[PDB]
Amino acid sequence: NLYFQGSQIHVDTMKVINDPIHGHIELHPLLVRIIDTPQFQRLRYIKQLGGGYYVFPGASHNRFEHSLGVGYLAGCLVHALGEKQPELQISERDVLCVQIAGLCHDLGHGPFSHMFDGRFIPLARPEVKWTHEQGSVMMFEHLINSNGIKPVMEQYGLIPEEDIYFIKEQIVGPLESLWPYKGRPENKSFLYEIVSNKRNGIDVDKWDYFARDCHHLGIQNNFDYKRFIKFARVCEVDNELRICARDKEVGNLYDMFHTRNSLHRRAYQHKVGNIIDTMITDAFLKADDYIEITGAGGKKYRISTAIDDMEAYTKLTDNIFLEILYSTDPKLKDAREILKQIEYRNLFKYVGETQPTGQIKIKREDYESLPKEVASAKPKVLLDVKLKAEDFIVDVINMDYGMQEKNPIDHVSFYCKTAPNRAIRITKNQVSQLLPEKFAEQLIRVYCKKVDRKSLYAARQYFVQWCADRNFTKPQDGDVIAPLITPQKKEWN
Amino acid sequence: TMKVINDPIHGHIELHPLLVRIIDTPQFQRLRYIKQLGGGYYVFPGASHNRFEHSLGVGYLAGCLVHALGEKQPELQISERDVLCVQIAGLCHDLGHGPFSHMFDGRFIPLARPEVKWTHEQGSVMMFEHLINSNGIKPVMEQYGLIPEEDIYFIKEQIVGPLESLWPYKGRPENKSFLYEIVSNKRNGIDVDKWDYFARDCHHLGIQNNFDYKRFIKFARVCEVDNELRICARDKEVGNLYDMFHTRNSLHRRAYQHKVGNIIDTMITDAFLKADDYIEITGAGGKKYRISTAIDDMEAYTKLTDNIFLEILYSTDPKLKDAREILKQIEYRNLFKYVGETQPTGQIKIKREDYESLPKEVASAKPKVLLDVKLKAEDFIVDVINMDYGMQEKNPIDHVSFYCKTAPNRAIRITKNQVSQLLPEKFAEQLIRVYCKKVDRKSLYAARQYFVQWCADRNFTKPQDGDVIAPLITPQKKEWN
Amino acid sequence: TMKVINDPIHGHIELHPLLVRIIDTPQFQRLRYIKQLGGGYYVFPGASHNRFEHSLGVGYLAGCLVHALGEKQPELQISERDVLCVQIAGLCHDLGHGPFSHMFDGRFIPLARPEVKWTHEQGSVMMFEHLINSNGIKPVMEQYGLIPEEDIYFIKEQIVGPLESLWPYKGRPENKSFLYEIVSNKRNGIDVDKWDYFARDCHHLGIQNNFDYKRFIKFARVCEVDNELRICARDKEVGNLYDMFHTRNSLHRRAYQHKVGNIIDTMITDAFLKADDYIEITGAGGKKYRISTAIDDMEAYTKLTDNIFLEILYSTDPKLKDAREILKQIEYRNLFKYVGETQPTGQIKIKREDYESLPKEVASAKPKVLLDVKLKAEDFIVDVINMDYGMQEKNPIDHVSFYCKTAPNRAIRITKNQVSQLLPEKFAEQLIRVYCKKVDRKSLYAARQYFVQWCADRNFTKPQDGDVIAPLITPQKKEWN
Amino acid sequence: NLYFQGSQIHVDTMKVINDPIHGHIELHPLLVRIIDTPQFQRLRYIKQLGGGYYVFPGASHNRFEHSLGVGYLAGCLVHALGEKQPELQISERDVLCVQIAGLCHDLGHGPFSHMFDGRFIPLARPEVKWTHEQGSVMMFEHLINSNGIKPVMEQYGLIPEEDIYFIKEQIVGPLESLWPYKGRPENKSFLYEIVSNKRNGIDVDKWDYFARDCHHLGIQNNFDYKRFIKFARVCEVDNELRICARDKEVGNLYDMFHTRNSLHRRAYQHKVGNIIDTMITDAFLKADDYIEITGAGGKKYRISTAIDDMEAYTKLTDNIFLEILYSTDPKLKDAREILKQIEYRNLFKYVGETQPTGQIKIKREDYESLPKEVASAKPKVLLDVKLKAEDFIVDVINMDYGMQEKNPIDHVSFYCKTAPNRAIRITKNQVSQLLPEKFAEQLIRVYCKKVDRKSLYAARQYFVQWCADRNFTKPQDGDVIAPLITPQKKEWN
Ligand SMILES: Nc1ncnc2c1ncn2[C@H]1C[C@H](O)[C@@H](COP(=O)(O)OP(=O)(O)OP(=O)(O)O)O1
Ligand SMILES: Nc1ncnc2c1ncn2[C@H]1C[C@H](O)[C@@H](COP(=O)(O)OP(=O)(O)OP(=O)(O)O)O1
Ligand SMILES: Nc1ncnc2c1ncn2[C@H]1C[C@H](O)[C@@H](COP(=O)(O)OP(=O)(O)OP(=O)(O)O)O1
Ligand SMILES: [Mg+2]
Ligand SMILES: [Mg+2]
Ligand SMILES: [Mg+2]
Ligand SMILES: [Mg+2]
Repeated sequence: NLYFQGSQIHVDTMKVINDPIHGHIELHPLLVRIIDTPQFQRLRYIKQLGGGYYVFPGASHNRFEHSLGVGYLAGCLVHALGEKQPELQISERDVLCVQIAGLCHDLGHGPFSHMFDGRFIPLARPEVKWTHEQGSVMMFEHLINSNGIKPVMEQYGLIPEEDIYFIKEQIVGPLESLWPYKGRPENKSFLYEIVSNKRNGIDVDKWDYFARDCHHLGIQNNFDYKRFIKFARVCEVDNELRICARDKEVGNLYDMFHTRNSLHRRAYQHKVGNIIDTMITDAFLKADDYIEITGAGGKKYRISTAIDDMEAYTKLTDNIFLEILYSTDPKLKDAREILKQIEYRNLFKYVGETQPTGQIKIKREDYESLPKEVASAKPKVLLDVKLKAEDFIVDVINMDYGMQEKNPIDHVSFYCKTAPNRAIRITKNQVSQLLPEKFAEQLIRVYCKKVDRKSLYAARQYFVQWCADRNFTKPQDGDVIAPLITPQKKEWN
Repeated sequence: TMKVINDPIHGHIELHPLLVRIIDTPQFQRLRYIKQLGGGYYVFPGASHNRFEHSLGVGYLAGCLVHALGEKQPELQISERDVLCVQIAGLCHDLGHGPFSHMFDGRFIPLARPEVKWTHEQGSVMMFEHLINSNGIKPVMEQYGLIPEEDIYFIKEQIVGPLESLWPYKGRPENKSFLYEIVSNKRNGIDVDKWDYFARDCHHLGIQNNFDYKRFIKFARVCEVDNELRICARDKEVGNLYDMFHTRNSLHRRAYQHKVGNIIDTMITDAFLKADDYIEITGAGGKKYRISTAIDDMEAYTKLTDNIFLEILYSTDPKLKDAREILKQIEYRNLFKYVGETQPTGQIKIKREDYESLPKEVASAKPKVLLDVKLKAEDFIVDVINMDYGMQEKNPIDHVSFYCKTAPNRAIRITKNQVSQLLPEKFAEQLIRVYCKKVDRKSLYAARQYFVQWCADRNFTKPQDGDVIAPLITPQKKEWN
Repeated sequence: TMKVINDPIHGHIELHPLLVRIIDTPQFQRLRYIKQLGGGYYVFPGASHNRFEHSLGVGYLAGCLVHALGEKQPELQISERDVLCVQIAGLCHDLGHGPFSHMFDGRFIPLARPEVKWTHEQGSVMMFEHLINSNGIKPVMEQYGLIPEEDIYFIKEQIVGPLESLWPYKGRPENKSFLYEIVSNKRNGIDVDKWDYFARDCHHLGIQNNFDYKRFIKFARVCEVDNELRICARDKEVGNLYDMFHTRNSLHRRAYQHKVGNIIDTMITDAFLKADDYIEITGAGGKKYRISTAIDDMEAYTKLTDNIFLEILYSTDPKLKDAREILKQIEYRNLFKYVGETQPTGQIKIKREDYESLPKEVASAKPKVLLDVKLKAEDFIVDVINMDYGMQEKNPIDHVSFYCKTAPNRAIRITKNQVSQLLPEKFAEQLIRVYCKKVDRKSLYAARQYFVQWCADRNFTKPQDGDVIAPLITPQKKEWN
Repeated sequence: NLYFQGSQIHVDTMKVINDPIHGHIELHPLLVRIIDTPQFQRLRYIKQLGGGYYVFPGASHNRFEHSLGVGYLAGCLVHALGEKQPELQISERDVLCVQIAGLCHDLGHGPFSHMFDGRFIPLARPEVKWTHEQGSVMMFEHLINSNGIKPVMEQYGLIPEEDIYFIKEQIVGPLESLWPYKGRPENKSFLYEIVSNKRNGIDVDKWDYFARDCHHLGIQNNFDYKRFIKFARVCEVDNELRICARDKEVGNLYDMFHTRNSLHRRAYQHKVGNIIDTMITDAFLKADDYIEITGAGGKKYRISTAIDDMEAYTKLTDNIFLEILYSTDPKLKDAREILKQIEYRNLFKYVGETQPTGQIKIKREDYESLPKEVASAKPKVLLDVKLKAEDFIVDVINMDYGMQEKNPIDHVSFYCKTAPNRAIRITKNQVSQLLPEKFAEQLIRVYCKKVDRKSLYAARQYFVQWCADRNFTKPQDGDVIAPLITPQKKEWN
């Protein structure tokens, strides 16, 4: 009922939501429509850090609130770039598409997040190749079709067929195969670098989880994403318009990856968190034949097959842990008993950690053979117990800066104060001599399923002997846990 | 051996092995599956926190306070036994919470089983008893200098208050009265439970906490008050105590009684009610229980957590279709519609006995407006919320003792007029929210007319948006104009 | 070119080159040498912050609010010119502060020059004029689309209010009335200045802020109110606004009116008074000014900052010995002694005209106690503190307009009884603190007897520690018992 | 007036002070007595980060509140060690002595902190060797004697002559020269590791400034000192009782030094902060002949000589900046004009940064010769201006992990869960391959005093040419600031 320039003013109030990390954030009605579906709300029932909650009691947070944050930050970054550089022709349509990709990037996660596609599926169904990102595309497709989203998209200026395609590409990368994308052309290449940056890993997904995980874990975040946004520009690089950082911000970018690595070290790869994820996975494996999840057309699926039907998968969340824990079916007794050991805190025992020494890398193909090697070690120590291959767990962890052996900063372009449209490269030696010499490494953790004092003492001897035999690094506590073993290796002394 | 645990609120805290033994049981770990703020998570997306981590915090703060008092006043004879007993009471105070915490004993049980009188605190005593007996805790307690019979009793008293109908406690004598004021302070509500939840809820909600519990600890002393040794606050800290209760009230206002959070709790409760005949939970000796009867068997109750929401949501049983359909409406965000809020005006108080009659009153209002729809009693929800400073109409600060710089062993009282004229005139009030289950535009417009008419008829306060939502109704009331 | 600056409160903020030009002048940089909380730093060791960084924050928030309003409501026709003018007013609002901020115009100038009527805000207009003229700012303003004559006028109005004795402003018309509500809101005190200092003072003091300014910005709209376009808050945010003023009051209570902070400000003021005849500050055309007369010459005033404290402390001039000796007593922590606090009881208000007569009243009390010492009027300090919600006896929320979800262009009013019965009954009060300059044990004991007797005689409130400090006095008053 | 076991209870209320970093902290009356003196209160008038405030507007904090924090943390650490290990025989006397050393460690700082002994004194008085720590001992001596502290110390169980000596040793290191300390014996060696740890730099001083500087700067701290305290033990190492960290905390210790280095990089060595410190120092140098500060017995001192008299030095604080800025004396016109240029933000212009390339290290002896080298470069670029040696500033910054080329973690001892009284060593390769290869480096910043556009363009050419000539690293913006220079160096391409 008010008018301006002779035309009625239309007042379209967006929803506001209060997030502890980002504060009050506004959700466009199209985003709200996507959010308020069973496919999205599902993420309220999947813990971000999976078994991490059982080590860090503040880590109760779920994928839901992280996804809101990623959607929010994706819009923040696209907006800022467009405000500073109208010549990029960023449209509100582009903004919404990037926000939706941000919201939906995690739709394909399963129970306990990385445990599911990182540990359980590879063991339960070795023949398949599954990733949560592939799952996200499929779940996104299912969300769109089950909830009549396409007309709503059209109502807000989106072109569903192109834009749905574009959203999927942002999530999973090129869907085929030159310019490998179809959703947007090379002059909007920078749009693909926002949600999941496949080129250097600098994206808003990291920015949300650094801040959010830190807030819940009780560890302080030292990366400043807002500063980065302020100094970001888009410049021509090899015929694409790409996001570039201010040159003198290079030190902060090295620190960003250092932070990521510290979070993995301190929290995500915590030795006990990992063994809990291992134990939950074992329980799921023993339950997989007996739990039924109804999918499309009444068809029955298992925990390991629900990934083949998005209707079943919608109902596959951290709830499966409690379904198992609370079950009475005698067929679920073995699975149930593993979860009960978690509750009593009768966990597999951590024996130690070591690393390879040369340019030596342990191949994934050989992971399964490692417990046998440990059990075959011949420690010159008088022991009350003999241990078998099946008593040992050997967990191999690849730690890197996101691009295996490569330095991600070699794949970042920068600009200088005096010529802000000119993209440049900065090499490691131009920055600092105190930076990492290498960008990838492997940690090897060993655990024992026999938890009594005698078995644990024995396990430590087998383990350190195995490290000696393989020319691995001397465990930090080697001289204390295995004083009779460590002298034999003079490379260690 | 003791353990260190990293909590985002309190940082690195040490757990004595006896506490660890209590924590690592099914009865305690259960609290990982019950959200602190229940349906609040569906309004505040940061409120994913569970009772588990809150209970750790309460146990920690209880030890902090008891330790501090003991270090400053060795004459109190606080033993490590006393410290452990207070820590255990802190840990176990919430053991009796059910699915979605306050929703369960606040909304569901009163409706599902009107004949019983159930509180989570009573549940906590029973669950604590079950924890002790099922996990062989008594020998471990003995190993660390506790006297199980006395101390178990003491712990229970700390949780629920005097266990019988003069010094009414048996676990500890009057010279250690201050020990009963730590976990759940029945006299004035100043306790470590509040201190943890202010800080923790604020951290997750995205609202900032303004109360400083550490300051309070620093200024706390124990003084003689009528043959008891009681905790006293420094006199000039009285303003901070009034602010503490103000903070509690702001948290209820902003978050815990959020109009949408409450309607979600209402809807979940409706779903539980429609599921209650059909869900089975196996308890002791294979006996079957229902959601509403699991409170009678701690073995069944152990398996009753927020999981019940998802069991219902994921069910295929046709008998659960109605329950399931309510939860699906939550997911689609098809919620009951908020109509408005009002309060009583005089010294008028709405009695609990009359709550059930209110939707009928609203439906029976006769608004002089032409409407396309007629609404019935069953279309309206009327939610009555008692807001107070924890002791109904009473000022909790009248039940606090203080000490002065010049005579730190002498307990004194401070009255409201000795502090400030800007403090509340009264300490309790009622908020009345009205919602409509019919969500279409025409029903909602009608509901607003019935509501404002009802407010006029009852001499309630004029709704804030009254002139906008019901312009034809508000003129009739000249008390409003 | 614009600059980015990292502030601990607001993070990375952008400064338009015109703002940078204003900031990089002696008149602005001066604020780096004036502590926000004056003597508060001597009680709260984190309160080292200066007016400079607060002014940056206010400028930043002023732009944030104006931008947000403009983005949601293009029909307001907010220009980048308007934005810059509001930002500049935000930056420059505090230019007129003197040494130790509120101590200077609140304590020192009233005592050193009773004939004048000086406020820091008037000072800010004069210093702003001097900044513009001494640094050739007008051409730079023109370069960025400002119209200097009009806009300089507008900026001054934002700072100090209407410049003359119906729409009383000339810088902008009624359709941009909302622009005058941003920096210093004379109508209800809801402005960005408070928002910065709540957050900044809390960060430095070690007290937590509970008001959320960002939420407020999100819910703010501009609506027609009597031919003006004014800022309106969402109706259901009314509780947060009452909390905002409560927070302000708690900050005054806990920090800004701390009894020791105030006595330090008092002592510094005494030192300045004893130094005022002897310190020379060169102003325009080589003329000499004093601490008390530098307010008459902006060139001299530019060089008048907290540095004066150290000039006095480090001086060797025998004429400055008395001033210097007061500051040395601050360093040794030989401060005047706090005797107690009381308030008036009826609708009684102590008039400013009578403040100077109060120490004499205290000294003239006749306590029936045997004392070793007799005290004189000059031994007592009586500090009268007016605590209110910013508009003396008035409720600021009666001067706030709101909007409702269903009609967001329609301004409405909300009354106190529509909100809550737990809110303050009144909105202003007076605290009376009494101190003694004689610090020995016998004098302090005597001072307490005179004080409590005086409270009894005047029917003031019973001091909290009254029965402890003056057990022979308190029984006489049965209103107290 | 209350009694227990027949004896009157004495209630001794400590002062409580609210600090934004540590919260409410209790001050023993002896500490209060030390604090409330002109010598201590002086630290309220000296900014922690000196000229840093002119770049980071939150950095208004002074040495005073930092010193309170260090005193507090020193007591926290000593207390915790004593609570866990009564066998160490830590007395309340020991605790107070460590707290006092913590409070007083910074007493010798001058105007703008590190600017004074780092920049000004070396230039104003090259013949002397002055450090703030030496100053702290002298000021501490002066504080004790001027305020009658010794009797108060005795009253609280201290033995002044021994303990004053001990406090001084904690501050400055061994006062002479086997066990080189006299204040305490080898069995209390760990007490010397608390305030200023001369062996590996792990001390409470760092812990306070990380947290405090971060709070004021608007940068987030990622080191957790409370965690460290929880895991600290004292163990026998080579006949001393020394502080040891839990073995698995080694990663956190590497991160602690990384944090220190990031704070230097981001804040303390900020290129503009440093040039402001340089300009203030220049102003002090031009004022030094004309400012008089009265010391003991009425003797007159200068800014550069006040370090010889603690009575004069007591009155030498950041106030000297404003005395100069506000002066009217024509003799101070040159000094005053430099400070006025700071206020107008007419600063010397930053030209660029480079590093040495080989095992090459620039010696301190050659610092003064560097501007001349830059001016002597012969860039093949057509320029409107010729620049002289005196137009250039060359600032050489040594960045390291606190022990020059050494790895501080090689000087840390650890303990293991299974044998908590046994000290062990952990080597770099036992931890991670992603850690620094080197632990020290030099940054070279160049600035120009001529600020016009033409001089700055020229300065950039001279600078990059100089980098080429010396085989220094290619400046990050080299190709942008000096496109005609960078091609000549093929080591750069
Ligand atoms: N007073 C408050 N302070 C901080 N956050 C709040 C407050 N009240 C609610 N929130 C949170 C909860 C939500 O995440 C978000 C929005 O809540 P709110 O504004 O109450 O939305 P709503 O949908 O209930 O109101 P409406 O639909 O009437 O606008 O802010
Ligand atoms: N580097 C870290 N920084 C902060 N918190 C941590 C770190 N590592 C672990 N945590 C958290 C997780 C837990 O809540 C708590 C205890 O972890 P941790 O010290 O790893 O115990 P642990 O039981 O695995 O080791 P151990 O049994 O060998 O002492 O600290
Ligand atoms: N790495 C950092 N992280 C956080 N804050 C920083 C960092 N570096 C500098 N700051 C702060 C100091 C200032 O308040 C603000 C601007 O600093 P900076 O970006 O260094 O500007 P500058 O003026 O020195 O660089 P230039 O002129 O080359 O853009 O940011
Ligand atoms: Mg809503
Ligand atoms: Mg452990
Ligand atoms: Mg710059
Ligand atoms: Mg005091």
